[PDB]
Amino acid sequence: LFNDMEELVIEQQENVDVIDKNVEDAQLDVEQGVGHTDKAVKSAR
Amino acid sequence: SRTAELQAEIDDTVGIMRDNINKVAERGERLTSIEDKADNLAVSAQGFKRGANRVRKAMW
Amino acid sequence: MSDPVELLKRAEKKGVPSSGFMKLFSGSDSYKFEEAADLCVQAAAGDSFLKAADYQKKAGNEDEAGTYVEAYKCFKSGGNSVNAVDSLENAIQIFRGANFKFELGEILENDLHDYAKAIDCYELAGEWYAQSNKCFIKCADLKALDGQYIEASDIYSKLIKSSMSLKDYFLKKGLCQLAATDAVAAARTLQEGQSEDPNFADSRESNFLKSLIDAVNEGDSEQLSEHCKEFDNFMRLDKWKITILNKIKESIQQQEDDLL
Amino acid sequence: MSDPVELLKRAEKKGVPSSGFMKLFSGSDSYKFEEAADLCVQAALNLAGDSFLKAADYQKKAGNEDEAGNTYVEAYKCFKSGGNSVNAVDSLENAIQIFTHRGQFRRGANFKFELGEILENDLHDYAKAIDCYELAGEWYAQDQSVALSNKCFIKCADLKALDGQYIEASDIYSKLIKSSMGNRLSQWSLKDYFLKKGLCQLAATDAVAAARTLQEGQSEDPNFADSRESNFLKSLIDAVNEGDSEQLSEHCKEFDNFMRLDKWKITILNKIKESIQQQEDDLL
Amino acid sequence: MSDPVELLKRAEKKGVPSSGFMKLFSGSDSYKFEEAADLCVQAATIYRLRKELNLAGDSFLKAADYQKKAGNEDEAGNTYVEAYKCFKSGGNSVNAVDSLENAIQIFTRGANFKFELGEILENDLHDYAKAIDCYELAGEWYASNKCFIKCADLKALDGQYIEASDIYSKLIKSSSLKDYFLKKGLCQLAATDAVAAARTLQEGQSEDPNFADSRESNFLKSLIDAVNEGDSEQLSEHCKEFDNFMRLDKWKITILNKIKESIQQQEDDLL
Amino acid sequence: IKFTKQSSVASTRNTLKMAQDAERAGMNTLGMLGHQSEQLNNVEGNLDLMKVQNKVADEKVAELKKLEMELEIDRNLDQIQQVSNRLKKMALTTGKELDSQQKRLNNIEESTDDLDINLHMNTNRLAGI
Repeated sequence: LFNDMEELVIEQQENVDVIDKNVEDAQLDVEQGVGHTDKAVKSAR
Repeated sequence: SRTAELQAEIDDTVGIMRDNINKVAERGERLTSIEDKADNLAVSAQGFKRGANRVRKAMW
Repeated sequence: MSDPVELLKRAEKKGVPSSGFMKLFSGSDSYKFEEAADLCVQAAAGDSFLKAADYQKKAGNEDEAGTYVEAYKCFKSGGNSVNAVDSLENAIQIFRGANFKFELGEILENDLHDYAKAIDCYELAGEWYAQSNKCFIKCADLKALDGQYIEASDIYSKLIKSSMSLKDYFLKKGLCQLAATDAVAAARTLQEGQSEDPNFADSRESNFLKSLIDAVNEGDSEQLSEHCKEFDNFMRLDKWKITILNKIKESIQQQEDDLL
Repeated sequence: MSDPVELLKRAEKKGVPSSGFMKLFSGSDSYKFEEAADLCVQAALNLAGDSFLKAADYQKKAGNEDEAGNTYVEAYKCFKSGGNSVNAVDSLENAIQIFTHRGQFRRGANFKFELGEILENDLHDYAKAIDCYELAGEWYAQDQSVALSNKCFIKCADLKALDGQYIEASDIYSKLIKSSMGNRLSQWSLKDYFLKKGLCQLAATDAVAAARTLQEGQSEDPNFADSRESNFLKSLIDAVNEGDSEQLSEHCKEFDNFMRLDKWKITILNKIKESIQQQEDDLL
Repeated sequence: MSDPVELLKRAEKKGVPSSGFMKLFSGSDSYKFEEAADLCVQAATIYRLRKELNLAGDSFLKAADYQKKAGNEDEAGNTYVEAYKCFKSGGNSVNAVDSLENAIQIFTRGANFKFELGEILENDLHDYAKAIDCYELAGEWYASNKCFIKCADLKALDGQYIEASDIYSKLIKSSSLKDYFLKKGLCQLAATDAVAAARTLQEGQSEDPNFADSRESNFLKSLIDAVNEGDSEQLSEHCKEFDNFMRLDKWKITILNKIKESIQQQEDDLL
Repeated sequence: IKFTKQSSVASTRNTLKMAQDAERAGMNTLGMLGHQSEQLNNVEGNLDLMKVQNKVADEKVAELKKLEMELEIDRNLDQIQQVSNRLKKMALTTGKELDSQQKRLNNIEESTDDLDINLHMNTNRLAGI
């Protein structure tokens, strides 16, 4: 049981890695997008 | 009596570990879904960035 | 704070599509629906989310409509299971579908007791997740409790193949096959589990299943009861197993009726 | 709900590139491909996968490679989901190519491992599965993900040993041993690694190499020195040295009685016993 | 495929800011920097496809600098992260450290990349002080237990026993515990503070039932008694007994070696 | 009697080795779970930041639109008991983290689910401007 648990957590490490990277990338893209909407509002005014 | 106590403790720990295996199966399930949704989130964030940039250029 | 009733009235006023001559001079109605949805969202609460979601659908913003999830959340928090089910259905249709289908099946099983719809939802969620083991566990449990022993055993076989929990799976499967009066199938399942999973071969579940198979073969209901009590003394039984073995004992009684 | 067939027809109509004179007045075709891809996504388990594939092709034609890869991943999801392993494999291949061309070797490796799993279990294409696992492990190593590369290499070595490539499997096991050395987290893996490596070297009739591996494991890893795996490997080496197949069988039964053997070990030792029988044939 | 050298030359040509009279007629220089960064990224991806990881890292660095000049700080940070990745894969630890530093500054992610930077410093460059600083900062921002474990380990190995014991106390309070107590006591015993080690042992025994019956508690008590009696041989015997059942690690080896040398130093003070 | 005692010695030796097997695996599981819990903490922070940024985006988009053998048996049992105590604690311990992370993952899934849509919402609105 301990061995199987260890193996499953090793497998789930992949999911955690990808999730972390994707959420981080998304955050930076959202920040850039907000910057773009800010400049767009500045011009539209 | 010491050996019987040891056996009882080992049986209890086997039960707890069986429970843990079921829980880690549930954790893997929560994680396969969250990885896919974080992918969706990344795609949507990029799309939002690009759309906002296109509107920025339009207003300019 | 603005009056939610006034906001809803304004949204309804703005939510009227352009008709007749005005349509030739009025722009796309999407903006009116968007404004009405925003007003409804401000006023909102589950009913108001539902109205906002409908307006968003009319505006073409289907993802925004999928307001349906918020409606489900607040209806469930408000105790309105039917509206929560409806909102989950629209959100599932718009979309996540499996997650919300599992939630819908949970709502049906616990709040509305619509066991057939819960089984369908769990099967659908499990299929999409496979596209799953938890959903299939729920589906098999409900199906076995619903009189569909063969289908529950098939789902248990699928679970066994996917997981190759197993120690219980085999047992449950055999129990279902024994609820269907198919002792030969139960013996085959026991042998397969013993030969395929070394842990199950030496597990108390394997011995209990073998004892149940022997008891059904000899038609000794009292021996089956004794084995059930022995199994309970070391590993507590659950209501699912209680029901399966109760139906099995009543099947032995029915055989005694056929004996006459 | 809109008819998916009508949506697909509209996407196909919009997906025709501008040709001839019209090209001088029609803007960039990228927007038409984007609209066709959106229509295909809406219309789109096997039919849904085919429609994701069409949307991904249109996205590629539009230059949105990342969206094409995402759509290919969805196509793979549903083809695997529909029991259509071949279309899932194809979708994974396109997604992997897109990701690797964009520098996302992590995604390429993840989907290559999934593709190797599909090949090994669904299509039984063991050579392609070995290639996929090897490549995925290599890319994971390039990302310094030691554990993921180790998993991929475990799969690759297992399949290679089952495939008759004992020397390559032993080399991969040596790589795994070197990567896992000094880590408190992978020690049992090591305990098994050594054993497996030796078994492979014994499947190749190289008893000297198996003995060298046993000595290296004993001297390098104190845990392995006192492990049952070390004793079992030594017993197997001695049995092969004396050419006593029955003694090897007895040792295998003794090892099974305390630690259950797996089909991989079963195959390796079966080939070893048949090699002893072949030596008996050479004995005549 | 386009020549990466030509792409880099074009990026450099486009990367020149407008000066003098031309600035009155040329628009914002941000677009020129963006185009130069894109050209550098293309050349660098070509380098990566060729396994020329160091050149690709240099090209990401140039693209990140151009992005910074363009005001796109997030893109600059991503490019710096890519530079760190390819430099680290290329074996250039110094450039990887630099790229991680720029990415960390831009993000301040900072904690994740600071932990990675501390790992690089500890393993690749052996800059243990900077690794300790990085681990401490990463743990603080995360607040953290892992970073503090790394920081305490390096600090104890670095001669800072009191600070390592303080970090171990923080870890104990936040929470591993069974070992923590032991390690803390060991550090307090490396600092010749046997009273503090005894206090830590008593606190662990009274607070954590698991530690009270744990072998770590007995071993720590034996070490405290041995230091109290000044019997180095008894300490060695206790260490061997502890190793026989629970293998010791290089950290503990170093701590107990310094402790035994401190007993020898006391023997020198005995004269 | 001698043969049986020898068999008991061998049995306890294997039991101790396996108990040690369980212990290392469990310690690795806990280490990895601490690292993965932390990655998920990082995920949680970005989801929070993206929530704030989506609020800003909502308002900007809206405005844009508006604009000897006995002794060994005893000693081996001693050690098996020692390791077993640590194995039990580990099983309990692993369970608590799985519970906590499970609730954290549920919340991460829901928050990620929402943000994804909020981004789609604003993207569709921007398309029309």
